[PDB]
Amino acid sequence: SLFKDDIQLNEHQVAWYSKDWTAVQSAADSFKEKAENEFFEIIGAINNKTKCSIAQKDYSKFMVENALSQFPECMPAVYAMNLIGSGLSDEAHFNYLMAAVPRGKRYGKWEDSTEVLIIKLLAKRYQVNTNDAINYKSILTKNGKLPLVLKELKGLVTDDFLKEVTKNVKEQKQLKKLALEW
Amino acid sequence: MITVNEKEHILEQKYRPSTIDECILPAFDKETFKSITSKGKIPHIILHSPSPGTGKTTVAKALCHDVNADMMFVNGSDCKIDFVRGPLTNFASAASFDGRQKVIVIDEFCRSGLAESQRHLRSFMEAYSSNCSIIITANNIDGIIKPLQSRCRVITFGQPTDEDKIEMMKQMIRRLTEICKHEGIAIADMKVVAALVKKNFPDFRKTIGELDSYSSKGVLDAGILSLVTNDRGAIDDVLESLKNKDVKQLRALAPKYAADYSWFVGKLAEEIYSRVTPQSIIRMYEIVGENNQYHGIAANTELHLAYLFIQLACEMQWK
Amino acid sequence: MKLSKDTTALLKNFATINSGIMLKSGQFIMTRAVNGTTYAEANISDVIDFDVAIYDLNGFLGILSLVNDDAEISQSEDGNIKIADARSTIFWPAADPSTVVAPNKPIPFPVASAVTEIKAEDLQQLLRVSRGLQIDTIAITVKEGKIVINGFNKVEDSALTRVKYSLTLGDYDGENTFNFIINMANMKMQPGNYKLLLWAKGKQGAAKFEGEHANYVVALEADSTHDF
Amino acid sequence: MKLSKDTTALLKNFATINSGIMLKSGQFIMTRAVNGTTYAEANISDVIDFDVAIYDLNGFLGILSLVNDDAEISQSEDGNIKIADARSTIFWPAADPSTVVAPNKPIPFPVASAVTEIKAEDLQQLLRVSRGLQIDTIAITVKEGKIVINGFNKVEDSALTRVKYSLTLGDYDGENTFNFIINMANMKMQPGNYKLLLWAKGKQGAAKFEGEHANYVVALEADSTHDF
Amino acid sequence: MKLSKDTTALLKNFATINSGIMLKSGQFIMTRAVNGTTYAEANISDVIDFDVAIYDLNGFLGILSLVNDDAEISQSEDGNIKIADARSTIFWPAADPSTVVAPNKPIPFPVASAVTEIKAEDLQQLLRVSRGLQIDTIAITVKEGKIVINGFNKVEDSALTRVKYSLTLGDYDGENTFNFIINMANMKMQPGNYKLLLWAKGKQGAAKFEGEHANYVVALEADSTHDF
DNA sequence: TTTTTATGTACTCGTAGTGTCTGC
DNA sequence: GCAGACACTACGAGTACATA
Ligand SMILES: Nc1ncnc2c1ncn2[C@@H]1O[C@H](COP(=O)(O)OP(=O)(O)O)[C@@H](O)[C@H]1O
Ligand SMILES: [Mg+2]
Repeated sequence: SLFKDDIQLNEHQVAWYSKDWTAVQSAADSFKEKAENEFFEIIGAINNKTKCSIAQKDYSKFMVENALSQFPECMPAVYAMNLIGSGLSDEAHFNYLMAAVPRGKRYGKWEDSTEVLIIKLLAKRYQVNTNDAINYKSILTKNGKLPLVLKELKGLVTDDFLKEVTKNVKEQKQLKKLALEW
Repeated sequence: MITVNEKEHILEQKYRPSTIDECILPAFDKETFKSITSKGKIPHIILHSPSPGTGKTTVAKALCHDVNADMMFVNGSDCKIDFVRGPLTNFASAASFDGRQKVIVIDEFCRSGLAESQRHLRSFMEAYSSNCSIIITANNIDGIIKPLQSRCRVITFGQPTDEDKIEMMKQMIRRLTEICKHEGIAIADMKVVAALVKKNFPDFRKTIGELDSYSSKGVLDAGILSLVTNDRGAIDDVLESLKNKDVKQLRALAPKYAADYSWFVGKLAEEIYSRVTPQSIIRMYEIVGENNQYHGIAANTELHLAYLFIQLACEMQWK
Repeated sequence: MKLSKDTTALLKNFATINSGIMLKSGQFIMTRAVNGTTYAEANISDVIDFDVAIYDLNGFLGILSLVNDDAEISQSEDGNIKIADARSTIFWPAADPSTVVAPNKPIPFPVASAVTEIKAEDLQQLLRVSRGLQIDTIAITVKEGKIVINGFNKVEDSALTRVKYSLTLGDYDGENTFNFIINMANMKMQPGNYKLLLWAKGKQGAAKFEGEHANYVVALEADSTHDF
Repeated sequence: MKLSKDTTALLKNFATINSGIMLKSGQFIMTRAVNGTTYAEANISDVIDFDVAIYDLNGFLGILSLVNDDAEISQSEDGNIKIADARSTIFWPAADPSTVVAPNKPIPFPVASAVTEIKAEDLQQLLRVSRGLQIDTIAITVKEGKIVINGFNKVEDSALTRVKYSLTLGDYDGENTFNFIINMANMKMQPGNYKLLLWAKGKQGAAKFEGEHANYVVALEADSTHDF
Repeated sequence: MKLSKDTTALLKNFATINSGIMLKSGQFIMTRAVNGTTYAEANISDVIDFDVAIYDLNGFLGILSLVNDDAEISQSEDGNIKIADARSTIFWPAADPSTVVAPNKPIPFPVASAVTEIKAEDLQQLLRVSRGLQIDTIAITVKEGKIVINGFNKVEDSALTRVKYSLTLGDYDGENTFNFIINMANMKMQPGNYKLLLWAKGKQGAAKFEGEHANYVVALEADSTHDF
């Protein structure tokens, strides 16, 4: 047993002093801090006139433009970078948007799950597009039992299909959501 | 008087300092190292500076040599997970019959996908830190996970105060003098070495190398001075002709860069961003980015590049 | 001090307990399990000249298996481990004492709160099916007067309430009933059944062996039903 | 023109040195690693009748392990390598010799600065202990008047200070003191008794292993210190 | 219905052709490739009771690889497939028969335009040589009376110019000249003996492999030529 | 005061399953 | 007469990159 009144080394020492590496793996995970990442704060520097100095930060014209796509006052420069900003340097992209966005004071933010599984499930079945799939459901909600076609498609709801739309934790409350359809 | 590694031939490492007192650091940092060596045991230290060649790996080795430590030097890129659990633990748990402090230098540790090995190192520092210590030398400090900086003593290199910079450059001007004394290089003009140290400062590896490249004559006459002060070019002729609105030279420089259009347009945007006024920064990236957008659509690429030159000359308010 | 095959086999077995059992001068060997949940002790044929710490015993014996059996193992001139062979000389590094955990004291066996036994050739046949039919935690209890062993797969049985394999071994002369529930990940015996000696106190409760070669101890489990 | 299984066994060894090989007609074969690290030469029992360069010698023999040993090899009119079997035939493409880094002429090894003589089982034990002690670089030097080999763990040893092995080999009748370092990765010779020839002049150096049919020139390490 | 070892291995083979399979009452199982290039059929010893369609045949066999051989595969009272073990019980969701592309049309092979037989070790050597020689297409023609299989590198060799392997399979009797090219990719038969049946007339054709248990009908590449 | 969208490509690392070789 | 253990491959993960 435990030698009672001896000093117990920390769990790192316990795992490390044992060639049991699965516990050492648990020891390293204790410092993961992946929830404590960074992400942007360059947009805030764009509309605040702050020394961003991106270089190593993850720059995405896809994203950085689409964030200013919500604010219509920043849209003239976003419309330009959409036009001619293709093939323009990342460092140049932030530098153009520096003197291009008006004032700063970074602001707020920027179609549901149980519908979007049916829409994407009808789309793959009949090999149609989103637009066509969306209309299919809307007409099927009105007519010859959409509940019937839900059962026709209970077999091809794989976890690869599911997790592809909303990973998080829903694709398990959605996996066995459309289970009860018989 | 300078430590030489008489098997090196490469200058930039033949005269790599051996001790802290041979290193050129800011006075507080240099004092903080001499005190860390005086206290016997090395703490967990992260030496970092984004500008390379400031003294990181030298000081890391100088601390191990001053203390006379059983140093395990490792290339941080080969410091994978099976390494931290492998030869790292085997060394940390070795018997220190010698009494010298076991210290592991992980050179160039900041890396992309070494995350699992990086957190393992943190958890490793709760077990075997009783025995050994770890010196980290990195360029990007962020490439290092936050738990390590939380534990390690982070000493930022290459960020000196003004008074610290002045004394450091003066020390370096004396170093390159003692290099030229020991290598066989004649210092005909002392303003060469001063401009050598000053032009490329914080990188001490690069300025020693530049002395090697300018030692091709064996003497540092004022001609070599005119070389070091010659601010080179890249595309200095186009920037010059754009500020002067010289339509003749823009007309003759467009066939010069129509060959490598995509590089030149990118290099031109980089250079004008510094030389042009802020209200012109808007029109600059719009004129260039549009010209590059239609690159290849334009039938004559040379004339299209002259079009960029004329468009910039008329629209750029210069500094 | 050459090590024989009996010593190396017990050392190999003691390696399954601690990652690197440090040994002391004499002929007594002991290994507290990394944390403090299993113990082993044994006397063996070969004399120990020096008390050293070992780091990775399994590789150390693996290095020993490359030289002759009568390789004179000495303590190296620099304080490590010299394995003198015919032409070669392997220098196995000595370990730091603070980097491995050994028994601070060879654990005194308390007065047995209960005494029993297993068999003679059932251990080999007992642990064979025990590992085969995926059962973790094992129990020891009195039934029909006799004390028997019968565990449950705590995986598909987090609440301990099943049955898998019984073993009748002998009757229990005592007049009190209990049930201890040792974790499987703690037992690892050499061939040949030994003597099983039980013990229990308030919020403690070990359980150990006595053997022709070694004595093996295990741990308590808080939620164990004690009668003593 | 069939290849005996000892000749191919020697060929699969040469493939460790260089991923390809350029072999001309005759009984003599050779190869050198691209990084000028190792060089092997050997005369063998079979006879090659035609010059051929093989871009992937490893895959060639791995495919040649799929036809019967009586397979008749030849230069097909399909200008490659014809592997005639009892029923099947393999047309392995001959490669442009310019794409195979090979010694254009056999390396005439200079007069040895020091001569010793490793035994096959001594070499065998040296490889077994290296895989157990993570021995990556070894040094052959003088110890109390005898030529010995000492392995280290350059990863943990760095400066190469802590000795981890000592295969006492022959005796040294000269007066010179040398410390030749070889990288274990460049020990691409197959097991077998070898007469070890050492040479080093200034900042140069190489080691040669004379075999009962196969010779090997392995390169010394940057830190090799000698007084020749 | 009980699934034995030989039948699950067949289903493990039929899974490679189609990600799932549709099987109706009887002992005849059949699947076709989604694009329609490889058709496989098999009469088996295990008899299945109901009609079922499995979309994830690969995952179905993986989940079955935990239940004992007594595995009771039954239909659920609602419709799914429950797997009864000696102890545990699993529930697998069945899929609609139109989700799995079924062959549905087991029209018999016509008259064999050419007939030979390939051994088990001959198919073995073809698949093992191609693994080492990167052979992606094989063509079955006649050479000097006996018919052979030639393997090429369609990517490294546009119009199948240079052979890389040739396997003879007996002699041809009639006075016909042809060259049926089969893609090695869409050739998914399991190891064993196969009486090779070759049918082709005009611009259509196919290759049928008659195994001792199952049949594989693959398609011939368009480049194939014949004078039938 | 916010936190994500598609396709295709190339590389590294870790681990885990599979393959070829060897014992006092 | 096979196991062991190194040796090899495949794959999930994570990463960085260039496009529209
Ligand atoms: N603070 C310094 N003092 C003197 N020499 C230096 C200093 N920093 C760099 N050097 C020169 O650069 C080389 C060492 O570069 P180092 O600082 O170790 O690389 P890094 O800084 O990229 O880790 C040495 O040869 C030395 O001559
Ligand atoms: Mg460095």
